[PDB]
Amino acid sequence: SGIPHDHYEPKTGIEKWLHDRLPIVGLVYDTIMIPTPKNLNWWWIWGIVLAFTLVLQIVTGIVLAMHYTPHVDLAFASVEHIMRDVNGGWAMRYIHANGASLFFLAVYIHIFRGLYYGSYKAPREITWIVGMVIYLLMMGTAFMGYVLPWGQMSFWGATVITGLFGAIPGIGPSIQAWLLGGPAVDNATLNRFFSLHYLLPFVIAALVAIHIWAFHTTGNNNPTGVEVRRTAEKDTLPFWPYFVIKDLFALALVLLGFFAVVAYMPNYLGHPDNYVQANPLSTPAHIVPEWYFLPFYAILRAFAADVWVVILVDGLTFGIVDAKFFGVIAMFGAIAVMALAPWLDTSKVRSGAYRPKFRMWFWFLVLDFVVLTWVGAMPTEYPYDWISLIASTYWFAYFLVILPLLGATEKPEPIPASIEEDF
Amino acid sequence: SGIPHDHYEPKTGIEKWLHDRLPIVGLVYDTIMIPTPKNLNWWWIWGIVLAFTLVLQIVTGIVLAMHYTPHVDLAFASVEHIMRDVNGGWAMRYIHANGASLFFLAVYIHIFRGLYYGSYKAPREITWIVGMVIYLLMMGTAFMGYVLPWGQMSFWGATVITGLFGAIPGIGPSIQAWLLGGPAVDNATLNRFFSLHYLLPFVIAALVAIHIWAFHTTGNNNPTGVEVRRTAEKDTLPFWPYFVIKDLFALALVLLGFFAVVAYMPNYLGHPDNYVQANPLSTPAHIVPEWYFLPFYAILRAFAADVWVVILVDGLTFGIVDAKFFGVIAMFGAIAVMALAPWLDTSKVRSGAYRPKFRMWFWFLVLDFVVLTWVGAMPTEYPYDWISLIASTYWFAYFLVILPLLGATEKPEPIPASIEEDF
Amino acid sequence: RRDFLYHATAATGVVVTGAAVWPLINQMNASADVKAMASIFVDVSAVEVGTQLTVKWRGKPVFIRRRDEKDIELARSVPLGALRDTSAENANKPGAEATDENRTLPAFDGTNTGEWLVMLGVCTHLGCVPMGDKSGDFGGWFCPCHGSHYDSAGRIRKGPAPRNLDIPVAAFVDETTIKLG
Amino acid sequence: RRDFLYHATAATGVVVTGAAVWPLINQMNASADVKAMASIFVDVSAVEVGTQLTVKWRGKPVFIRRRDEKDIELARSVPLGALRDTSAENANKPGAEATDENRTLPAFDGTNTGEWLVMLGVCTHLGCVPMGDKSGDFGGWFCPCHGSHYDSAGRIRKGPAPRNLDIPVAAFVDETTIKLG
Amino acid sequence: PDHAFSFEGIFGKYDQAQLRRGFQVYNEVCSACHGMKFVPIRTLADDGGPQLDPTFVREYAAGLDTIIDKDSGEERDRKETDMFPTRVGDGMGPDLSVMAKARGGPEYIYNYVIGFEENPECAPEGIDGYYYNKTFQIGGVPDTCKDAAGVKITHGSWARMPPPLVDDQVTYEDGTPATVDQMAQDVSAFLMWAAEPKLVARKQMGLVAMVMLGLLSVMLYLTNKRLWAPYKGHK
Amino acid sequence: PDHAFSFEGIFGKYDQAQLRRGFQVYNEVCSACHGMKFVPIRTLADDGGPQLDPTFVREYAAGLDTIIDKDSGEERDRKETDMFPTRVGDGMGPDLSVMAKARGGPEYIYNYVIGFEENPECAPEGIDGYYYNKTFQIGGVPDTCKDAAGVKITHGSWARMPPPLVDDQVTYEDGTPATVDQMAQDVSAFLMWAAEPKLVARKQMGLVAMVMLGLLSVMLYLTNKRLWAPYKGHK
Ligand code: HEC
Ligand code: HEC
Ligand code: HEC
Ligand code: HEC
Ligand code: HEC
Ligand code: HEC
Ligand code: FES
Ligand code: FES
Repeated sequence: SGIPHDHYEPKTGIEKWLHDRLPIVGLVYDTIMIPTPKNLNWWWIWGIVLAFTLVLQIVTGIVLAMHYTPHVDLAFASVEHIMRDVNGGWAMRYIHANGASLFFLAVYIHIFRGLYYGSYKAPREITWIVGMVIYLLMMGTAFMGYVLPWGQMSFWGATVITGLFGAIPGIGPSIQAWLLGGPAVDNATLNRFFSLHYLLPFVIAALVAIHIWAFHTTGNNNPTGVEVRRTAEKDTLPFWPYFVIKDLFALALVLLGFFAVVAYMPNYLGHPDNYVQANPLSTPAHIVPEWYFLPFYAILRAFAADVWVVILVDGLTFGIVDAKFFGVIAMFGAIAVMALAPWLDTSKVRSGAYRPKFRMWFWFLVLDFVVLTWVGAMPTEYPYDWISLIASTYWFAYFLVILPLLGATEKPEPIPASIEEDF
Repeated sequence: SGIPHDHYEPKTGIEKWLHDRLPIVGLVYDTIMIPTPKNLNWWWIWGIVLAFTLVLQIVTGIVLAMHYTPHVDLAFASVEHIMRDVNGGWAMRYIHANGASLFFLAVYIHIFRGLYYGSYKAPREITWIVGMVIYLLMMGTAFMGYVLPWGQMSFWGATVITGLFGAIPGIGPSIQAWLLGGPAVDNATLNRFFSLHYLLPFVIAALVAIHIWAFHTTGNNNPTGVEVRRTAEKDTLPFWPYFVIKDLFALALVLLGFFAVVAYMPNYLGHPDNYVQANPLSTPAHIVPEWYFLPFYAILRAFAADVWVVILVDGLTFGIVDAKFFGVIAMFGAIAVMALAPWLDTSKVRSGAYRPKFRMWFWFLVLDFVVLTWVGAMPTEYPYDWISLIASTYWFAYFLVILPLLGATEKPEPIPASIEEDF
Repeated sequence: RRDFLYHATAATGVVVTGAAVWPLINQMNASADVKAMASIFVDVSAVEVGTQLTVKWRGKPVFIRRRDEKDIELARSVPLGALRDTSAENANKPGAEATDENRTLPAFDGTNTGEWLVMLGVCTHLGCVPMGDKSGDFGGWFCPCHGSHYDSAGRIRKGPAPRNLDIPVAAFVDETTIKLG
Repeated sequence: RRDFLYHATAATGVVVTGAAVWPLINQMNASADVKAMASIFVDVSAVEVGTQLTVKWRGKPVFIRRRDEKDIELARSVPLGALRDTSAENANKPGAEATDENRTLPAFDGTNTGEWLVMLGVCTHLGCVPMGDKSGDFGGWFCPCHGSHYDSAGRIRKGPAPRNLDIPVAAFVDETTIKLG
Repeated sequence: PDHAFSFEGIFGKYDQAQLRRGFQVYNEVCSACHGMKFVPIRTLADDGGPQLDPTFVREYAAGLDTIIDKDSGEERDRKETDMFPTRVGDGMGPDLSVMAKARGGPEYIYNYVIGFEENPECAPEGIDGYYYNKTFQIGGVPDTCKDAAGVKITHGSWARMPPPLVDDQVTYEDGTPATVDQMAQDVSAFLMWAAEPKLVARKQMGLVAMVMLGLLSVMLYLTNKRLWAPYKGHK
Repeated sequence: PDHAFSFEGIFGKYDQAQLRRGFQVYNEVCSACHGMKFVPIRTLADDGGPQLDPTFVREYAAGLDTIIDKDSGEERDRKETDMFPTRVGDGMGPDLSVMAKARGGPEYIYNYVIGFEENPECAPEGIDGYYYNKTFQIGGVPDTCKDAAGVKITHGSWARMPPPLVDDQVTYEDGTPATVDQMAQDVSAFLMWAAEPKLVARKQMGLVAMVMLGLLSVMLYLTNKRLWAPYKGHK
């Protein structure tokens, strides 16, 4: 059971004088020969993808910062200095910019893999909490970063996603001014964002430290509602070399596609308007902040008192909870409820591979995510308003009511024993 | 023996559900209730001082970077923007600038405490190695940082301490250009230095991580040549609350003095010429890089073929080893030999409190350090040249020959037993 | 005493910690160079009355647009009913009803109001810049960030934006100038 | 085979890693905007021959100083013996001996050398700027960074600096100009 | 058909004669109003695009406007190391440094320059000082051409730029019919260069990396199939 | 004796009348050649120093040179938000923004302005265009005054600045003998302000922190003495 196999430091004198600093003991006993089940599909790779992508972003950023100058008058020029003069330039920038896209794409699949195979269910709450914390940090990071080029979309995205904090009453304008460094956006905001943007990744790495510490102490989830049967465990092959090699193969494929993009379709995920300098006096059409924030942008700009299911007219009972504040609360709740999940699913069961109704609702949820992604880009004119309202309502409904009802009446399936599934 | 007292997680349900993430187990069992001897004097505090100073510097820097603009045309102006407009300004800058001074002062006492009480002697080699690595990183950091204000001393200090790398043959100019971003100093160097300067502190923290991991696995030295007698150990009170409170008291005193300086004598340790903008066309008199690099500056500019003990005329046997390269090697060796110490002292003994000859030689070494500090500021005219040569020669002599001879014939003292020294 | 001394040491440590933390949260506030926040003299100077005029100030645009009769009549024909924000955000006067007579502007040092209207070109939803030049579904301004329809006089309509376009404190400089501040 | 396949996978991984690392070490090299490194036309234009003239170029100063007879005679009276660097660093000619006849400069398009001397104002020790205007213990230049005494013609003396002050490639523009590059 | 360029694909390293033609046009036509500050003059020798002769570059540079200085205010000789000039206002337009990315890009410029036909049969009078363009979409439209809800019934809108070229505005030294269409294509390619000069290097890197990573991935697949063999053989 | 200032110590928050006098002196004498770019004009209302009336500040600002713009080249009215002007060359000197720190500082300025006496009895002819000072140390010296190894026998050296003031150059509105010494002291204090405006806040913070930390340290000493009591009582 949970064989650590510390190696007893019996190799030789080198492995015996290393009794001063244990380090190799840690690596070997824990982070390399960690028994993992055999039943792992191709959905348990994306964590390696995320770690590599994080390293990539940190490196490329440390390189760019050697040529980026945070200032309204010299940011655009420095970015062009990069893409033209520097030796590698375009590569670093395109790899930095697009890799953010892959990062978020990979976390999406990392998260939805989790919702299916009960990875939030006990005893794996801490991992979930830490993951939501990370998600928040990395969203804030990417936001701070999209601003640095001082293009045109930078300015206005910052403007609105800071007016949010100002929507709330009493302490809105104060926070807004304390965050922007002033009444509106200017170089001060740029300096804050650069610093902050150059600091959070390390916090993320530490949090990834705790993320990795947790699911090593707590066994990796597995396609089944079963554990490694610790009591000797013919199942649960080790990590190295088997799963290391599997993950590296998938990672090679992913990097292949990523570099093909970088080299042929690099400006595809971007907004052309970010290639024109900023004008605080003129706003372009369809700001469309980005593609990894459209869901929450839509959940925000949906509630506007423009439907018979408009709960804003009812929330107006209290004269303080206006629309804006309502949408902001709705977004914060869209995330808080995803974090609260493990204490809402009242099921003494596990992976939805044995819960059909859950399968249907979950695929509807994935569809809802895609729809929200597609709607945040389209105007607030009919019919898109009804669509956004329906989708947000279903998100909240799933995460609040649907899981309890299932946990109550959702066991028409024969659960599998013997995690050694030699089929 | 080595009582960890994991606490068994018997407190309550909170301390029992924390069996998902051990964290509190680590803190309690290891990093708080770490048995430390009773025989500790006031020289075992400076590590807490260093940790706090590092945190202070990191914080103040993260704040400054919100207003500093890396560019030749806007650095000085941004520094003045800080010291005038910003709310706190002068405080952050003076605390950042001077705290570096305290940092190095504190590491000096941390290191010399070590040389006395055989803290480099086995089984404490890894700590020593890691400490020298750190010292290097933090020297490089402070150097990169003194440049950012783009004053006058910045430029020329950078110029010379980069011409060093160019002294060596074959791969000197290439490295020089690859480090400066060009033939000479300009904005590119500034960007590199800012980035680098804003990144190494985290590496230092990690290295401090390993630094703290090591001497927790390996017992804290103690005033004597004795261990905690693991086999139950009435000696070795715990860290918390006793030594925590002692260190915090000393730290309060130190911060008191430090803030008195910051508020009354802040520009004392500085160079006024760093308050005039840079002129690549005019060099001031007595550049005098700083005060924590004068020893090595002197060891460098001492060997010049201007004494009957001039080994440069002899090293000229090989036409490649000229003077400059000789001084550079001498400096790198001045540090490498301090790192090699634990394998040069051939003594099966410990703290020099029981080795008189060692006491005398060690106080001579401290005097040599002070002298080198005082000499790097004075010209290379007679008699200072002879002084610098003598001092460097004694440094090398100590660390190479003196310790072996002692380890041979240096045991006229009764060593103390029973680390419980109830005198 | 055990309790008193221990708790007092803890309290003093906490107080010092807070006194050290506050400035790390104060430096991010508006600095003195941002404190200035003063006025601007924009000269109307025959810009062909009826299309628009925009000028930068305080980091935001200040819209100075003449009036087109059709725009005017549409304005003056708006009863307070069915008007989201009837407060006439203009700070040059009290909270008087959001009426075109009060909402257009001072009268050149003369006596007339249905000819000029200078408001802050900042959407009250989240601070975007609406597009002018007769746009939207009400012959006024349209915000492209979320779709808020403004009217001729600038009062909010058809969108999430809660209130109309504010009007800063401004007076005239004897028939060719505007004072913003 | 076990050995072949495993070792080949490792080799390919290493190769890819290196191909990815190299640019992270290449970007820090001089960029194309630093590649330029071209020439400058400085006009002597009667600056009162005998004191000095300094101009910025390539990020370093280029010293153009006329000659003072006492400085000249001290120069021409220096035998190659006791001269640290006798190579005449000047790149406008071969490695001919560091003699004042070759070491002063071209002759205005005429025939004379003991009147002008333009060298690179960069100490060969570590690149500091020596102080001019008759300084040091040899009536020339003095480096304040470590104490290197230069002579009248710029040849190094009395210090760690190994070689004299180099002389870039320069020709005259017909009696009032200098071409640096 | 769509008149695809050379670079439109996995290959097509910027046929350079096209770019020299675009340069002949840009400096003689578009430069009168437009600028390219984000473009150094020394790039007309760098590989990939117009590999002109450096000496001609220095000549053409000295023959341009006067960019004064950064240290001592004095009208210099506009050395190549400087950037192309900037036309800012009073009847002038934006900067074309990266206009090929702020819009499939070059096709916009081609189909924009192409198309300035007379005013349609909805508003033949048109507007004073504004001219009509088939493809610009961010211009004003008269009320006579708008529908019932503000949308325009015209394909394009009214742009403030006049027609830049006639039937035979300039001569090509290489020998080629210099009609409007060829000039438009050429200048579009030149602007795409000015925006993406490092295109060919992009493509070559992409090829090399695709190849090396396919190799690595194949080898890893073999290693995986091997290691996992004794556990996937009976089923 | 040494004519210590007010701020020379643990107290001395910049007696403001002295600074107003120094301002009368600086704008009417030193400003002709020197500048203070690193100094905003609005600081003449901020506390600590000259708490002048804002309206006078705006007037004095509009009455200065013309600082053109940063966005649209056009000679503006020079609003207070801008910085003091800059005199750069052609018989002009450095910037006095932080000259009080690039040298005990203000004493240098006092003992420098003080001292321009005639040429000594070693070189009475002196030099053409250069004037003599007894305290500047970074100026040239004639060969007649140097020793055998280049060192000067004079106290100071020859500075390019002329004597700035005579016996009664300007009047003080408050009523005070405006001799040279008082003006020198006043202008020195003004420059020290221009360099260290946040001095008084520095001192008050230092006091507060010394106090709080002494308190904390005393309490920790008591706690230590207590905890370590049962182990240090028999000896
Ligand atoms: C002045 C006589 C011009 C010359 C000659 C050329 N251009 Fe221009 N251009 C000019 C103006 C005033 C504008 C702004 C138009 C507006 O309505 O805002 C432009 C615009 C362009 C654009 C941008 C179009 C867009 O979608 O915003 C392009 C791509 C452009 N012009 C191209 C172009 C070329 C290739 C030229 C030389 C052949 C050229 N223009 C000449 C003014 C003038
Ligand atoms: C031109 C007529 C001047 C006026 C009036 C004032 N100053 Fe000046 N100053 C001037 C020059 C050309 C120089 C450079 C001198 C040199 O030899 O390089 C200076 C220098 C100073 C300095 C710096 C001295 C030093 O050690 O470098 C100071 C502190 C100074 N001047 C002060 C000063 C004051 C207070 C004035 C008004 C009372 C003033 N100067 C007027 C030119 C001129
Ligand atoms: C060491 C510095 C650094 C790190 C670490 C870093 N970046 Fe950046 N980032 C930059 C710089 C510099 C820019 C501006 C240059 C650019 O846009 O490429 C930038 C810009 C961006 C952009 C906008 C790209 C563009 O071209 O508009 C995004 C998105 C972004 N960062 C996201 C991230 C995310 C997400 C992470 C990690 C979680 C990250 N970055 C890590 C330095 C860094
Ligand atoms: C909001 C949720 C969430 C986020 C965001 C998240 N994780 Fe996870 N992660 C999980 C969960 C749940 C598991 C499953 C743990 C288990 O099975 O015991 C997991 C597992 C892992 C694993 C091991 C198994 C696997 O799925 O590969 C790795 C490695 C990992 N995460 C890395 C990362 C990294 C690196 C990041 C970010 C840079 C990240 N994760 C972000 C929740 C998250
Ligand atoms: C987050 C950024 C950051 C960190 C971390 C940081 N600094 Fe700095 N440092 C700066 C900035 C910004 C400046 C320039 C402003 C200034 O000089 O105060 C600077 C300047 C300096 C200076 C010159 C001070 C002066 O005023 O001339 C020194 C010395 C220095 N740093 C040393 C250090 C050392 C040693 C460390 C930690 C080991 C450190 N710094 C940590 C940001 C930082
Ligand atoms: C080059 C040597 C060196 C450097 C530099 C160094 N250390 Fe140490 N450190 C030591 C040695 C040796 C010991 C003694 C360990 C023992 O007694 O087991 C030690 C002990 C310590 C201790 C515990 C006992 C004590 O002396 O306080 C702390 C805490 C500590 N170091 C922190 C730091 C921090 C933080 C830094 C830098 C930011 C640092 N040290 C830099 C060598 C070094
Ligand atoms: S920001 Fe103006 S409507 Fe959303
Ligand atoms: S740098 Fe010129 S002598 Fe040391």
